Amino acid sequence: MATIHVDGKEYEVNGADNLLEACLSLGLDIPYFCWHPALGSVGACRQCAVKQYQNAEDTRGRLVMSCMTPASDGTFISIDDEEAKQFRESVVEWLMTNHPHDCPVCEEGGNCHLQDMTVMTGHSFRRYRFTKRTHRNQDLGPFISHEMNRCIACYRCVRYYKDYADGTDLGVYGAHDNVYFGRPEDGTLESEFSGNLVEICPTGVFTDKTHSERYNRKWDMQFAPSI
Amino acid sequence: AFELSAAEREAIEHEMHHYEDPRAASIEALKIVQKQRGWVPDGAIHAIADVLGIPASDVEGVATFYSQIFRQPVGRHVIRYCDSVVCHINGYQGIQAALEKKLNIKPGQTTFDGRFTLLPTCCLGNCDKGPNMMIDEDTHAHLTPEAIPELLERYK
Amino acid sequence: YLPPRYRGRIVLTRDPDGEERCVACNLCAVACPVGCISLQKAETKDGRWYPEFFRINFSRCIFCGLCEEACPTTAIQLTPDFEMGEYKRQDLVYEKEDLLISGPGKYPEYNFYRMAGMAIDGKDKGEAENEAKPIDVKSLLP
Amino acid sequence: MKNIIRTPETHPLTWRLRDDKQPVWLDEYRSKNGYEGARKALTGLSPDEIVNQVKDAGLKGRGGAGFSTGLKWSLMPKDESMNIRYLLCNADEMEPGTYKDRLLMEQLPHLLVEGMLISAFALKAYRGYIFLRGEYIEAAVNLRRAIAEATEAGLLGKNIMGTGFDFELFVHTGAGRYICGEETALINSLEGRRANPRSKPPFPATSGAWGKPTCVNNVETLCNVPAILANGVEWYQNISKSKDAGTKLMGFSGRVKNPGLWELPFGTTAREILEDYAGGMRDGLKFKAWQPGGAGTDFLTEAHLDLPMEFESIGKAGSRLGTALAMAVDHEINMVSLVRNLEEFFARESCGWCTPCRDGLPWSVKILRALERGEGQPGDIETLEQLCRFLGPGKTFCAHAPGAVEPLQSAIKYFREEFEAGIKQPFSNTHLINGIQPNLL
Ligand SMILES: Cc1cc2nc3c(=O)[nH]c(=O)nc-3n(C[C@H](O)[C@H](O)[C@H](O)COP(=O)(O)O)c2cc1C
Ligand code: SF4
Ligand code: SF4
Ligand code: SF4
Ligand code: SF4
Ligand code: SF4
Ligand code: FES
Ligand code: FES
Repeated sequence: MATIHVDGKEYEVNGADNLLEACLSLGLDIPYFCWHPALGSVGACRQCAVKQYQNAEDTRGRLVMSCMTPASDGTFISIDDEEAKQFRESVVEWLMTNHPHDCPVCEEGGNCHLQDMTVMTGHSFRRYRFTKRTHRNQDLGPFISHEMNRCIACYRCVRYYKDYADGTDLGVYGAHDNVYFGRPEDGTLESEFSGNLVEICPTGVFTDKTHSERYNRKWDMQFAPSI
Repeated sequence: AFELSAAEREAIEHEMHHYEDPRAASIEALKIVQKQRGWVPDGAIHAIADVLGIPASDVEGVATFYSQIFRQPVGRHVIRYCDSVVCHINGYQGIQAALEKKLNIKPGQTTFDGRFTLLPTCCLGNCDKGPNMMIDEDTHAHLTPEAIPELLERYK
Repeated sequence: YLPPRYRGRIVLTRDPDGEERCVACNLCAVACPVGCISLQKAETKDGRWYPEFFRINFSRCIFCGLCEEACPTTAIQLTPDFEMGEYKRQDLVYEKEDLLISGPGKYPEYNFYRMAGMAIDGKDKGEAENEAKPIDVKSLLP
Repeated sequence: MKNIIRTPETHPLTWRLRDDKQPVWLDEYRSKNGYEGARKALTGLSPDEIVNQVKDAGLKGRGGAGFSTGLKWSLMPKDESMNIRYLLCNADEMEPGTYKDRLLMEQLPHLLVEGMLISAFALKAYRGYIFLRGEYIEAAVNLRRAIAEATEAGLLGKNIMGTGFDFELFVHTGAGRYICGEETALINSLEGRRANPRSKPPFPATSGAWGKPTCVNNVETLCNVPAILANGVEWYQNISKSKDAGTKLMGFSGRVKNPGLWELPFGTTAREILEDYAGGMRDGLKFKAWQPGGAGTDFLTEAHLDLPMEFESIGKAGSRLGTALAMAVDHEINMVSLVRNLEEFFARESCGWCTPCRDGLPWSVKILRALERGEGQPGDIETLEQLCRFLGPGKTFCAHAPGAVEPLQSAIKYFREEFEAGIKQPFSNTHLINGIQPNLL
């Protein structure tokens, strides 16, 4: 349908798709947080940044977001561009400024999308020396535990719960760097599809409470396909 | 034990006529309730939500987002002093220091009797006319630290 | 005479406040090449992760020290003591009561929970290192 | 200077202003050619002809970007099934150093009403909303009185002046966030939502308020529209012999002799505003730096005066013209403290949607607080440089963050010595652990 040029190579992709879902289908690793295949693209986390050129001869282009950019015919992009790589590392660095030192006692550990993207960008050295922001937690019922300190403000939880699942009791509160995702007050999440939040949230804010009674890491699990 | 009063309720439904959606009246509904009571209490979030026909998490999201809508109890008179860049050049820090001596509080805190609450605010749009502050709906310009006690006396 | 870095008997150490240092994160078990560590996480009413059981099969252990270097709490350490011997191989299987010693061992001062954001007794939110106080969304200050 | 011959020809915006600084009502407004613009539009001209006239005149937006008003008005659909259209008037004015719209709504309220009336007929919008800030108390009193004054003279409501046009105007006060002045975030605030901006494309001309065609215009942009139609497209073009047409509300604020606001044509140089209108600096103060158009603009020096106040002339000098309301910085303001105040405002006014604004800007604030106190470390200034590069246009979701770093990058470029004075402590972000030898760089 459409042909795009990525990092010198040439590929055939669907024109209706955006550049993140085109390139992930070809096996090109682009980091991302706020995009979901079911939920669509909003452009919040700015992690999916690639350098886009106007044509084959344009040497200096601009950084766009691949989840928000259509894969039109004639597209010239570079994932491995140095300025794109530095910016993608910086987005992880900005998310790491307020993240708690919680991975040994986090139930998302070993199954954490934030852990995977941090390694994938190659950010391993801390420069930030100032204080971290903290949040108190809510009670969300017998199924889902709440730890707002681990939130990276990707907005996936509210987009799933209100837009997709049509739940009414989860929203975003506050402003600037004090944004809080949760309920207006403590209490059980009313939706019959609340438990998909543990897979939808890329961090360990929403985790399975029934699994945290008898916790084990993902590598120690024995799995089978079942119904 | 919050109940929407019969005049607050009529004021909210008056402004639902001026929009396609009743969701658009949510900001004014919060200001209507706050004008009568000083601040928006916790039971007013569900009260406004059921009148407008939108969920309470949407109402609470709006109220926490907007700075002037208050979700904590304030004093009888709110003092809002400008701390932006043009007021910084004209000497707001001397006004802030004079406000912290007459009231013996810090910004974000109310007075012990509850007469005044002290809050910083953005640029009031009166930049050419000096350091600026607001007490309720009244704007005072050309502020000096000596003028601070006499100005406060008017608001009892 | 043994040097300080000698790789003999494996112990689990304690905090300077006196609690066990292991948070049952299972990194030592997975990093072991021989697969000689089994453990299960338990959690107190305070909310502190701790191991329900800790089991090392010393018949299989090669004393490589990969478990010690994997540990993000300094709980598991290798001590200068080679004095081991048994009549039964079943007695080479050590439980947590055979491994947990009374003090902090090689690293006298490190406490992991002081770093961690997670809230336990004695450390509410904002009482950790480089952590500010929690600000509510309902706060009057913008 | 204090005597200015305000004429209908050279001061269309401000010549009706009274000397006692009191507002002008519909009886007084109509004696000095008031609503005559909207008579020539509604009774004699088509909606398309008015849009081309505003395009031919060369009217640019006064909100701080300077896009063409007639081109933006031509982005609307030509479909006849899209019957519900809205006109929104941006009366937010939350940028520091911006006090221009306060003059126009408090003392000349019918000027905005007439300007919105003509613009609504051209854009075919049945409803108009004035998005006023809630701090402007006397603006809301005078606007709501002037609307009800015009509703009984038949200039608003249904069958305005005998034509088929029916337009209903509203004033709704804001709840106090600076990002509500962003035009897509104004639409979300009007809808009763958290004021996040929207991604463009699509544009609000096709999909705006409640998924309807919408046009958002600044107060001062709308006030130019009655002058154009009443006098003619040729008068407006020949006011100044410059690439920017019409008159602008230009001013100087700060520690100057006569802070204020004067209507001036484009191409007036900044030194003329500072030394003839504003009376220069106060006695015992030297001139250090100036921001041309509010808080979001890059700083400029004394060498950058004698340079005209146009969009591309300030653009080639490394800055943006913005609101055209300039702020003077004298020799007694420490530049690091001035920037720290600026970034504190910008950080706390972030809507929180996108990562490099929500998390990048608080890091800049904390570094500047360290620099101001003297606790800055040697890697701090190179971090501020990196933040400015990565918060530029297209990297964040809206233009808030690019406007935030524009004072920061100019102040490092022109005043690096005061930023370098903050660096008095070495680099250490880690504490020693007994029994563990560190990795020594
Ligand atoms: C952060 C931000 C704040 C803004 N604030 C205002 C404002 O207060 N008033 C205004 O007229 N435009 C403001 N704008 C510009 C608007 O987004 C928009 O460009 C303008 O209202 C267009 O109208 P105009 O063509 O008449 O200039 C702001 C833009 C940004 C990015
Ligand atoms: S959410 Fe991921 S990165 Fe954060 S503490 Fe848990 S495992 Fe670590
Ligand atoms: S709670 Fe989880 S899903 Fe929701 S914004 Fe935070 S990190 Fe994203
Ligand atoms: S000994 Fe260390 S690595 Fe092993 S489970 Fe305990 S804390 Fe984790
Ligand atoms: S020393 Fe090596 S073999 Fe022994 S328990 Fe530790 S990792 Fe396993
Ligand atoms: S830059 Fe991003 S976070 Fe800042 S105001 Fe714009 S959308 Fe919100
Ligand atoms: S994944 Fe594309 S901007 Fe978030
Ligand atoms: S900066 Fe103080 S009112 Fe504008």
